[PDB]
Amino acid sequence: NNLLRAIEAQQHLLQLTVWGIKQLQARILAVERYLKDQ
Amino acid sequence: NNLLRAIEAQQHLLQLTVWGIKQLQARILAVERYLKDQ
Amino acid sequence: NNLLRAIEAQQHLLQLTVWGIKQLQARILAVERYLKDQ
Amino acid sequence: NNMTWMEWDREINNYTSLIHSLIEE
Amino acid sequence: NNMTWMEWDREINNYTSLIHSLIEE
Amino acid sequence: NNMTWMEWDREINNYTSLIHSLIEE
Repeated sequence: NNLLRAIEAQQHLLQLTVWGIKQLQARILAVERYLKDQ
Repeated sequence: NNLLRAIEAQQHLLQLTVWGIKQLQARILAVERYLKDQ
Repeated sequence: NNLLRAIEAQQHLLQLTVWGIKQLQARILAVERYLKDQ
Repeated sequence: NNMTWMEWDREINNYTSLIHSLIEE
Repeated sequence: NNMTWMEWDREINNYTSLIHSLIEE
Repeated sequence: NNMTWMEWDREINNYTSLIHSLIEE
């Protein structure tokens, strides 16, 4: 039961790291485009 | 068996998040260097 | 015991991916600010 | 590799849905 | 969503502390 | 911390190889 609880909490951590990677991919793409456009 | 299957699938998720972090580290380093070079 | 060992090692991987995401969030924010300030 | 961000999204979603079912069952 | 980086940090820390206890116990 | 991206890579690879063996066994 401790291992099931650990995997459930680890899944929540993975969802948070996916949210953060998608935020950073959109922000670096924005900056790339801004520099290309300049 | 469900927990083994969960850990196998979570490992695949972690490999995907490592691929994405390495893509973003190379792209922000490129942008840093471009600005330094300007 | 193999599954406990897998979750322990996966937790170490997740901590490494959180370190990397926080490094990249600070570096893209720095670049955003630099461009705003220019 | 051949990996794109649109494929990355599809695969994250696929593995996340699977883990949800495994954990519920 | 409403998510901010300060909230993201708090939630990472909360889930990490929990997993540590579960694994030790 | 002292962490560099070259060390980060080495540690990711080390933990990934371990998990693969644990899961196979």
